Amino acid sequence: YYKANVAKAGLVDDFEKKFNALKVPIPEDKYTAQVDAEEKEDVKSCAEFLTQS
Amino acid sequence: DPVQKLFVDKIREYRTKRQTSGGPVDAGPEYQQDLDRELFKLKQMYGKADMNTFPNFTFEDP
Amino acid sequence: VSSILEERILGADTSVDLEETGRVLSIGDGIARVHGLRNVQAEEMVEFSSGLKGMSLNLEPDNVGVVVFGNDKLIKEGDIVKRTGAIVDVPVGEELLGRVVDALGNAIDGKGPIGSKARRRVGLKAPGIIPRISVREPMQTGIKAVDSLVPIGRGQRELIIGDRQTGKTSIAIDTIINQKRFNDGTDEKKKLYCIYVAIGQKRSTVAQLVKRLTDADAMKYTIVVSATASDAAPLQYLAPYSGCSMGEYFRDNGKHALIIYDDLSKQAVAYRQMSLLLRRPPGREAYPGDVFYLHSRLLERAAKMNDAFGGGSLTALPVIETQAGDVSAYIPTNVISITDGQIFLETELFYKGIRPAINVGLSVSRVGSAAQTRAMKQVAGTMKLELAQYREVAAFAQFGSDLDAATQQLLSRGVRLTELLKQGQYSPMAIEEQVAVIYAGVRGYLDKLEPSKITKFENAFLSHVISQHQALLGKIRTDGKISEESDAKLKEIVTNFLAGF
Amino acid sequence: VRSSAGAVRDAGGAFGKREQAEEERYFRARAKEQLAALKKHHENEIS
Ligand SMILES: Nc1ncnc2c1ncn2[C@@H]1O[C@H](COP(=O)(O)OP(=O)(O)OP(=O)(O)O)[C@@H](O)[C@H]1O
Ligand SMILES: [Mg+2]
Repeated sequence: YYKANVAKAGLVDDFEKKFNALKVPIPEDKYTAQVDAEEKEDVKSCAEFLTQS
Repeated sequence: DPVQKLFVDKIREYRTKRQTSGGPVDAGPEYQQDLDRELFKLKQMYGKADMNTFPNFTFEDP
Repeated sequence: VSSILEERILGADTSVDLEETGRVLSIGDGIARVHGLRNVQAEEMVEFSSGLKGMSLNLEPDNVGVVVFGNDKLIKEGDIVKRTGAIVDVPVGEELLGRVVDALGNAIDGKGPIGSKARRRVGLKAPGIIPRISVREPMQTGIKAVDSLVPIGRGQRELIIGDRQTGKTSIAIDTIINQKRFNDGTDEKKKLYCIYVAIGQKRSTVAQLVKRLTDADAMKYTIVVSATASDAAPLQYLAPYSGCSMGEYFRDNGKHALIIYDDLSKQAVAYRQMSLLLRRPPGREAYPGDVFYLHSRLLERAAKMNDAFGGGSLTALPVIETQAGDVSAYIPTNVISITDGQIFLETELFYKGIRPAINVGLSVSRVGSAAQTRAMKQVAGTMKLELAQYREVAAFAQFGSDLDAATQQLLSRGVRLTELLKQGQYSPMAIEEQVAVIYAGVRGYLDKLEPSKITKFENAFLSHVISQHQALLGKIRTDGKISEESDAKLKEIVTNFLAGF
Repeated sequence: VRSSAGAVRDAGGAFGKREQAEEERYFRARAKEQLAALKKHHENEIS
């Protein structure tokens, strides 16, 4: 439709192709680090508290 | 349909006009001034970014 | 373009005709006194030579008093007035939906022309006494106060009266927006084709309004007529009938419509100007003797056809403005004795924080219990009784203490219900959510919760119900009643949630 | 026919002015004691 209405010579499909080529930066797992917390919490409850209890 | 001379009159004024359409005939510099003003206003409503590329973003994560 | 201009020229009507004619004797203040036109019907559309229109309103024995549809700067003593023979009529259909038309059905939106096929008069008669059938279905306005305490059935005139800047247009626009949920769904027995007639407003206000409607994507089923402040008196006097005819098309086509007049006190002013300039005898407050016939013959088109005439409908919500709560003025009483109710708005309530500022003491609806869903009926009966009890002793509020624990309970319940009725702007709620909230309110699941927080609860509760128990809400909605199972489930949800907060 | 809120002052009758009178006592006396307390406070803060 744009190319139809947009009489502009090639800018229409120019940007079409360029767009289709462009790819978004997906964010990267960086917060995803405190997992040992769980396990060390697991220690506090399941090791450091299990046997004492 | 050509019986009404009004139709032919309008038609061939129109034609001569289209032939003259090699440029917008008798535009007049006030035409250009109006173009100027409204084109700016349109652009500001559309922002100041260069209207030629895909303005890059480099999106920011938390 | 050029190539298009070719058929733009071709697509014309060059033919001429032998037409009657009379010449203007006089002009001034917007009132031509044409002489001639011996065969001109009363209330007919004549055309002046310059290009304007006129409505030959006052057939005097020697001359015909025509009212110009625009500035008469273009008219001069001597011009030619050619009659058209056709009473005023306007386009109709479903082509108008989403457009903005002026009083005569001419798109003032740019956005191309109106592609309507069938036209329709503006001075038709209302359906008789047999066509109508009692008002039974509800028109969910999406506003808690309106939708529970002062209900509005489909086919009912419900004046929206109140002083200036109290939120009347806001109520009307919340009503318009609420219909989106029905108008996107499937059933055609719940789709309301809102109309909005803007009289006397300035074009900036109507522009902002259509912006609001477009944002909420509520234009795909709305027409917006507009006779704005600059349009000559006849186009303001005549817009409400254009809107009412656009709605009568739906009504008699087995569809359901809704027309909002805003204001109806700026149409009577325009008609007063027209009459006083035509020199018709004046009356009280200078209004002519027709300023009742005027409105009555308009607000009596809002009917609810039976199932032999189609089953259509046409609600009507005439907005009236009263000068400082002077409900006894001429127009407010003229339009209060025509309609089936009134939603009174007050500023003491608007600035106390009770928004929408509806004054449930004075607001009534003369259909009442009917025009509600059984679920909302069950909730709202108790809510209405409790609120009346609270109002009758709210005078003590400033003391509260030093009084019997019974009145203390009454105040502690009325305050909670008042806080629950407060609503945001352009945030209408489906009936099931209203029922859930007011159920949590009237059954005592907030009496121990401080008033200042009630609003919070409300919102949270909705977020905790819509995202969690859509099944229960669907159960309430599909069958509009609270079966004991649904009642108990609501009780459990309310109790456990309140516990979790 | 009805009434309004905060209208015993608009009438400007006897009560409309007696009310100003009562409020002005209360808040003149409160202003006096508050000024004395603020003085006391700043004078103490000299230490
Ligand atoms: N439910 C609401 N919550 C908060 N504010 C509201 C609510 N309803 C209306 N208002 C406020 O009331 C003001 C006036 O609204 P509105 O235009 O609907 O009243 P109106 O009587 O139609 O005005 P006018 O009579 O001048 O046309 C608006 O600025 C709006 O902010
Ligand atoms: Mg308004």
